[PDB]
Amino acid sequence: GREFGHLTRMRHVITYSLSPFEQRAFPHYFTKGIPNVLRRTRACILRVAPPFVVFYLVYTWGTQEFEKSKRKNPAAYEN
Amino acid sequence: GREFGHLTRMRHVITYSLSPFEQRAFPHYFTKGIPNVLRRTRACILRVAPPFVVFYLVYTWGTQEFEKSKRKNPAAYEN
Amino acid sequence: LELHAPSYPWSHRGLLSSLDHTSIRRGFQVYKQVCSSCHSMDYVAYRHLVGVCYTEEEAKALAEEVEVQDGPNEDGEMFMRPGKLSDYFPKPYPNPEAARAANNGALPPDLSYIVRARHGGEDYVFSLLTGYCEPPTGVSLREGLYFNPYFPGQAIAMAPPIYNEVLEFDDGTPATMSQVAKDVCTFLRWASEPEHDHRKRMGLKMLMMMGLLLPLVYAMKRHKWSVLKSRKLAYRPP
Amino acid sequence: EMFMRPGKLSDYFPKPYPNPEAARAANNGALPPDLSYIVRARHGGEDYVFSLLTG
Amino acid sequence: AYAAKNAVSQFVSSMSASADVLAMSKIEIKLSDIPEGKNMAFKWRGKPLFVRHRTKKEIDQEAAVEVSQLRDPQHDLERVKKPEWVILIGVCTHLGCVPIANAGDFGGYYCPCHGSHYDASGRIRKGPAPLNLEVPTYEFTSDDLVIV
Amino acid sequence: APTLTARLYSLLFRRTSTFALTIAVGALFFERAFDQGADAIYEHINQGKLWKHIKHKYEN
Amino acid sequence: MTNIRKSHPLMKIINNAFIDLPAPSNISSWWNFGSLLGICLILQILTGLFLAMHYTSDTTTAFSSVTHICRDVNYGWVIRYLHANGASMFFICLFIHVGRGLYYGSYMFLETWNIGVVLLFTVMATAFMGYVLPWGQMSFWGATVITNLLSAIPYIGTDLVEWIWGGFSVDKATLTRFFAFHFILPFIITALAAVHLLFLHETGSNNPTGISSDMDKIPFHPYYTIKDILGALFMMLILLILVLFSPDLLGDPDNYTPANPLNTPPHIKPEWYFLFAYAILRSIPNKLGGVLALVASILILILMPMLHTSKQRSMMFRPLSQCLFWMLVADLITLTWIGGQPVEHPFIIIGQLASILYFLIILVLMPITSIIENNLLKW
Amino acid sequence: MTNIRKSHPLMKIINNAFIDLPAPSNISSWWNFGSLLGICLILQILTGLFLAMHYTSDTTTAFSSVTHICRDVNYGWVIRYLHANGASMFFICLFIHVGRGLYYGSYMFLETWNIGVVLLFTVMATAFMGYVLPWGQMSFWGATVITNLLSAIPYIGTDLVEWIWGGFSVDKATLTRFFAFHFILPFIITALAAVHLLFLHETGSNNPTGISSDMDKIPFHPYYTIKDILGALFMMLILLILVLFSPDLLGDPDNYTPANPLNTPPHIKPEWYFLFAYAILRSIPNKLGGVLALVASILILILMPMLHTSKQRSMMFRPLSQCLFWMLVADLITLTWIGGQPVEHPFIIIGQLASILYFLIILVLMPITSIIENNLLKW
Amino acid sequence: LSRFLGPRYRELARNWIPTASMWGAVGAVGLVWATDWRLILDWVPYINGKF
Ligand code: HEC
Ligand code: HEM
Ligand code: HEM
Ligand code: HEM
Ligand code: HEM
Ligand code: FES
Repeated sequence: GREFGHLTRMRHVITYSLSPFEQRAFPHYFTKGIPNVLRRTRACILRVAPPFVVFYLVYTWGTQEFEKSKRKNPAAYEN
Repeated sequence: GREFGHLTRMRHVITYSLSPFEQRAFPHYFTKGIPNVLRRTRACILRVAPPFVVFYLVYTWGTQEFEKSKRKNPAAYEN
Repeated sequence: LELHAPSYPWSHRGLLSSLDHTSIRRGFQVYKQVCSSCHSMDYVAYRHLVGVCYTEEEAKALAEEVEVQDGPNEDGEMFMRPGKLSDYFPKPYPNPEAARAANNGALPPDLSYIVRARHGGEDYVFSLLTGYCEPPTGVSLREGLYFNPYFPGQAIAMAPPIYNEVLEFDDGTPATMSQVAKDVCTFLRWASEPEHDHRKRMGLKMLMMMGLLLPLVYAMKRHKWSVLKSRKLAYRPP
Repeated sequence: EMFMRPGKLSDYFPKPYPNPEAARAANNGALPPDLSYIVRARHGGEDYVFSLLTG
Repeated sequence: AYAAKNAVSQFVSSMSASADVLAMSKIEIKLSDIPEGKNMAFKWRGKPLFVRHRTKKEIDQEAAVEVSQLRDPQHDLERVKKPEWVILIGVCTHLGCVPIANAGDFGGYYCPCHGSHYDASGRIRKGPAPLNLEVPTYEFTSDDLVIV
Repeated sequence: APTLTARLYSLLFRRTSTFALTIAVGALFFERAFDQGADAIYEHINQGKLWKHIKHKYEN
Repeated sequence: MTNIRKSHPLMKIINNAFIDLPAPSNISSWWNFGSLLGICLILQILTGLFLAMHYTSDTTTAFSSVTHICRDVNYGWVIRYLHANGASMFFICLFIHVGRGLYYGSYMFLETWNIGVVLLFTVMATAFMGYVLPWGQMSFWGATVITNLLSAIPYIGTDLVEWIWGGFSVDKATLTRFFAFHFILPFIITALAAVHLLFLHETGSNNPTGISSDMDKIPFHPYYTIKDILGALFMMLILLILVLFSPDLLGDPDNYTPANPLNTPPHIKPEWYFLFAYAILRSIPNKLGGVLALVASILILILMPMLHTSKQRSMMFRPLSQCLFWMLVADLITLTWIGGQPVEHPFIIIGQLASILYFLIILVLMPITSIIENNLLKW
Repeated sequence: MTNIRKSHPLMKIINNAFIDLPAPSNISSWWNFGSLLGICLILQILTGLFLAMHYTSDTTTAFSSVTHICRDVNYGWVIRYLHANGASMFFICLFIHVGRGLYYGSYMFLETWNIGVVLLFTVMATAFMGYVLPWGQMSFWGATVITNLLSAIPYIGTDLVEWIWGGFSVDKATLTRFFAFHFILPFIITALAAVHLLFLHETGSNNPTGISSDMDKIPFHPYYTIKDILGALFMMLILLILVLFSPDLLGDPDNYTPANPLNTPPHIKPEWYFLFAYAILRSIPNKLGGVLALVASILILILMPMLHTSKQRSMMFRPLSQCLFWMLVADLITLTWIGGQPVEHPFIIIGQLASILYFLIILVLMPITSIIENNLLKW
Repeated sequence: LSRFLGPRYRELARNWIPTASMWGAVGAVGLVWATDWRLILDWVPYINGKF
């Protein structure tokens, strides 16, 4: 079936690599990760957050409305 | 690997068959089956039965010997 | 409408905090001297006190202090025995119908899992025991009912069980209502979770081990993946 | 409080003794075996039971 | 390796004896409930335990047993602590059947599975049993109480 | 002047059998030391609350 | 000579499945959960087995046996709460896996997706019966309500319900049935998972880009074995946090009282991983309509591959589809929260709107938005 | 286009396993039992499962639950006796299968034979643990004896046997552990049987002649599916005869009394399919020697392939080897009979001689006879 | 197994005896550590401080 011998036809692509023992496992981990993490967060925040913000607003409103509904209504005891 | 088409090499062997709807399912079932059964029984009776016959003899002796052992011994109660 | 119990600063609410076994001993004294008359703890035996708040000889003395019905003798009729640490805490009543008859149709719940069976746990139990109050204007309680704002429905059939000097602690601690309530709630928390201290210790050990391992396995993964993450690929068409 | 009632189909056949110790005490230390599976729990079954009763 | 050992050890330990089973490891027997010349059987460690209030005549006959003429050389005085009380595990040494008290030719125990005969001291006297009934470790807390 | 890690590799980590023996011995000693240290930390946090801290007042 | 790993039959299967399997190099951490699921399954068996060595499925001894496990058995509490919280972790990973499949268009593997839907149903049934097993108040009454749902089926509902119950209501017969079924089902789940991996390996795994990755494939072993080990370590960290610091966080206290057929608990709700479906069930006033909506809530995954109208597979390049997906996730969270909450004034209307929005997003909004994106990309 | 049967993955597996598998055209009825075993296994899984819907594994409710199955459950007696006699049918078929493997030299398939030996061990353990579930006199005391056997292991014997017991002897802990293990093991048996078929299909199947039959291979489906259906029908006839006319023929009556730890039954013996091993166990006066002989009596199947000194594979053309094989079969029957019988004057010596003869035939007489046969044919 | 009786095989055994001994030591240490044998662990200086 699908085996490394025959998956696709590729030509004129050169890949240079390094031994794991010749390179650092965490090269520029913070100084490059933090800007990259910020970039990814900026890209994805406008797509992910708004639905959860709406959910939180709905949750707070529903909890407040339920708590108000459980509260006593003075107008029922005017007489 | 193991499929019809490359299992073995066979040459110059002609096989003739018949449709199952053109032949009888029980052709000479008793006229030839009964003599054949007797032939097969005769060829094997002297290789299968003798060991089991020995078991029957041992089984009978063991059962009898166990019975005799439990029987009262008059000499033990003499005097 | 219902009232939710406050979050009291229990000494075991810490992330790695254990129980006060002195409080457990005092709470057991409270249990055997106050609520044992009507409440039961079926799933707690005297042998469970050996490594918690009483030594083995003290646990044996506690067990021998209460008679327990034993199996049929030679004549075939049940008898009574001084009791042993293999026995469980005695049932105040034989069957729940007897308990209901003796408590105006209300069944005193079993206290073995009470802190684990009620929302709020020991907080709810402590607020209930010390929360008995005179019913507000407009509340009409049936006969044999008492107003406790924390009990659902605010009409509980349990008369206030604890008060000042309800029992005299062996430890000598002043027997204020709050002290008795705190000690009995700590004991009930122990009863619900007899593995509390061991669970906390194992949690500390596993936190240390995970803090040791996760960076190490992460470093192993980075070491293996460095080949691909540094891989430079070039395209050289003719 | 426990009590006695006339009995119904749902009930099983009444036990003669409250516990096996009482049965042993009433039968010279011998427990009278349950007869629900006595034919199926004895080598010989109904043959053994019949011979035992009549012999 | 540390984490795996802890996990596997906990899982294995869950299969060992529980807290209650260990609680029922040793039992208490009230000697006052055993009349003279009566071998009472108790459920101890999941097996029958025979406690016999050996009579004076039985004590004398057991003391008169020829020690050297026994398959397993044992003395009644060294077999039991109190002469009038004999405590044994009711498991025949032959295969592991339960001996029946006062059934053998020697007035002691009789394993019917094959026919082993024991005396009132548990010493093997006749039959195929290779050894004597095991005597568990016990002590008399009081005059009429014993812990095994 | 080989470094500490070079010495470790040359002596123990180079051969897989010695690697595994080092791992096993380290597992034994690490289990002992880690259990002791974690127990010390836990008992210090809950000092005066555990039974082992109050058992003396009731032992005989 | 030959290589045993490549020639031996069992070694051939194992090598082609987990060692030399060509795997895409860009698959993110969201691809770990699959393996995580397997781990959970294995755990849920091992732990489960060591619970069956002490549990007795009798109404007079089930609760007492559970208390014996959590009170007397050596490290019995560890095993019990590992099981209880591992079920929740299993459903967390299941939900995340289905979300990954929806987001990156993994449902285009039709046979794999269908076997996954079957696995989801089987796991839900197993968890339901396992939760019924302890025979607490919550177990008994949740079983009562969920099984009584089947009575809404027309003309066979009563007979089917009484056949499953083994009587006139939930009783000892039902408890023993559920114990046997709960014991046996996870092995059927393992067989279905084997078939699932068989179907997946027929075409390989997808990737975040949604583009065929045959030009960039790596051996599964050296990279993804260690990556999945790290993922399993993180999952084990979360599970052990839940089992050693908040063992009762995801449970309900009312399940620590022995089952009382004559007294309902103050609130009757199922475990959290069912709440969303429960919420949908409560949106429809009609019983049969509610049951049909509950079934369709899970059967919509079957329709998901056919609803795909975009020219691109993954949502990585479809921002509007991403917004719809996150709206759907927030909607599912809303349904879970409401299923937790009682049936009162705001919760009823919010739940009805949430169910309507769930079905609308999955059925209507997503295909239309994909078509709009296709028109925006000029194809 | 293609053929779905030969293309679809699951269909590919099934077609290559049971539809288009090349099979020898001359395999006799002795090759049916294999399939029969599978049938039996499935039956034991189904029937047993329906027993698990009413059986509770508590000593206070085990025997009562079994009687409830036999008296109150609708057709419960049918299922119970189907299970009880289907275990016996399983062991009949297993013994016939092993005999077929020995006679026709099928052990030359080393991997298949070893997986079969593991299957035999697993099935024996499953049946032994299952027989304890009724918690009768025979169940309790046979469990006691067989487990006490483990105490003969030096050093760790006592700790091991107490760990397996869950206490100090066979008690509720042991009963529940055995119920759990008995439930889980048959699924492991199914997995091992699948691996067994995987190994077998690697080299095809042997034939009575013992000669490679690649020239005369026939499709498996049209011929051996109907032949195996007929064999299963005959096996079902025999099993239903047992269930409906002599349900208690193969079971000792003493198991119908509730377990009495304080009193042994008149005779203690395991089920018949263990008696032969039991016999060997009693041949050696030494406890450890007896246990080792018992283990060797089944581990000798591992040695079987390495003792094959004949130039011909099957005993079909080896009359002296046939005589030795039938002596071995008669010796096994003698061992079963002696294991049934008590330990007295004639039975001890006959059992010792039978055990010596069994080991001598398998280890000494058979290879020497094969060498003599090779000499007589001038090989 | 006479095929494996030759000088080359004796050389092979000489070569692999140190590795086999090291693996046996690994197995022994692992068994002792896992079982907490305490028959051997009593001799180990720091470990015997436990129990
Ligand atoms: C006067 C007899 C009595 C005493 C003494 C007693 N209880 Fe109770 N208890 C009851 C009864 C009756 C109820 C249930 C009343 C009801 O449900 O209306 C109850 C209920 C409770 C509840 C709440 C159950 C629930 O459903 O909310 C708790 C907690 C409790 N008991 C614990 C204790 C503790 C702790 C003590 C010792 C301070 C104690 N009890 C002493 C009779 C008693
Ligand atoms: C995907 C697999 C499984 C899932 C999702 C699952 C789920 C659950 C859940 C949620 C519970 C409730 C526990 C509680 O609330 O206390 C439970 C209980 C139980 N399960 Fe399962 N389970 C699985 C596999 C198994 C297996 C394989 C077994 C046995 C071989 C098993 C045996 C038990 C037992 C005995 C209980 C009752 C013990 C207890 O509640 O503590 N489970 N299961
Ligand atoms: C017990 C339940 C399950 C198990 C054990 C399981 C196991 C796995 C594993 C190991 C993988 C490979 C790892 C990966 O690609 O992430 C995988 C992939 C996949 N699973 Fe599951 N899974 C389960 C449930 C599901 C469910 C509920 C669905 C869908 C509703 C599903 C659909 C898929 C798909 C489509 C893939 C391929 C993903 C891709 O290639 O992008 N599975 N599964
Ligand atoms: C190769 C597979 C199996 C074998 C050989 C086997 C064998 C046995 C045997 C000999 C008994 C004793 C019956 C008696 O003495 O009356 C038994 C009982 C039992 N088995 Fe099975 N069994 C198998 C599979 C299963 C499975 C898969 C289950 C559950 C899913 C199961 C559940 C039970 C139960 C609950 C009992 C006790 C009920 C009774 O004794 O009537 N068994 N089994
Ligand atoms: C649950 C247990 C077992 C099952 C389900 C099982 C199943 C099967 C099946 C379906 C076959 C193919 C049909 C046939 O060749 O008759 C087979 C063949 C075979 N089995 Fe088993 N078997 C089991 C136990 C054993 C045992 C105990 C042994 C040996 C000690 C064994 C050794 C073999 C061998 C050597 C073959 C190939 C024989 C030939 O092709 O001529 N199996 N088995
Ligand atoms: S088993 Fe006791 S004498 Fe034979």
